[PDB]
Amino acid sequence: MKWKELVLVKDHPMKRVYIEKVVVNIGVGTGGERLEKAANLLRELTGAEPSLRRAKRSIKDFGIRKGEPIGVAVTLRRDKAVEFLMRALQAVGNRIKRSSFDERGNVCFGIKEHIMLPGVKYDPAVGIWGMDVCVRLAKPGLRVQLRRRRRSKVGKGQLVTREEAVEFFQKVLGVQVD
RNA sequence: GCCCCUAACCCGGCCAUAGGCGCCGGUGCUACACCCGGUCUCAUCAGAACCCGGAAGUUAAGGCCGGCGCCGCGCUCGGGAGUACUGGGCUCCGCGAGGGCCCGGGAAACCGGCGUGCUGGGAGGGGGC
Repeated sequence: MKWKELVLVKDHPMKRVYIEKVVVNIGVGTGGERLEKAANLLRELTGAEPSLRRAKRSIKDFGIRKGEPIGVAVTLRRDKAVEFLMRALQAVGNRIKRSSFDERGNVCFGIKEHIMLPGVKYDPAVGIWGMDVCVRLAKPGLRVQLRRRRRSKVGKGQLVTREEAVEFFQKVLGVQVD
């Protein structure tokens, strides 16, 4: 059950649906050392180097200025995504609300604290952290909207829909969708 | 080499008749793609992108072509209209602000109709010198 064989194939070879990428985010308020603990958690949780996310504006009521890092997110692809996604689903219990699916084939669910994930330990040093896990599904041909030269729009029939997203999570990932 | 003809590709000019939304078809030897990988050059949180090496799969998408509808847009077309406005003249009217006549120019909105990219160079392909 690896990334290359996790594919929902319909009656056309090029209309297959796969996990394009999985993005894990942690929104911490201000601190660097507080961020540093969250940055260390993501590196050891996912095995991938997380990137600091800087504030887009200066919000006085949150005590954040534009340009300082207030976020740590890492995007996961191919096999690191599938491996971590399986753990994340277990921490929730193979349950995802139906309303959590968007019309364009994105699924995001939250993790209130990271201990429910298998393979992690309650540590009084890192503390307790929440997580946002977003999964993107894509049919082949998404490069048409992302390449540098001759960028254009992908046809409507080649885009992942909400119904194809729920089916992928149920039929391929074996997840209870409610 | 040379001349002529000629799809999709490359470099352009004008920059919507070229744009936008929806629907229905065509195209795949080659060309364009989607596509397959990340040893090497290069790259990032991330081989997603960029870059490199390829050729199993596919015309589902992009590109290009044809048709229909609506919006937007365009037109040296009809009306609007010789209307609005206006250069020159006046012992012409009006209490007056202003109007009128003669000679010379002359719109716009809008309504209807038509249109919905045109074109330069090159590669490739065909024919001859």
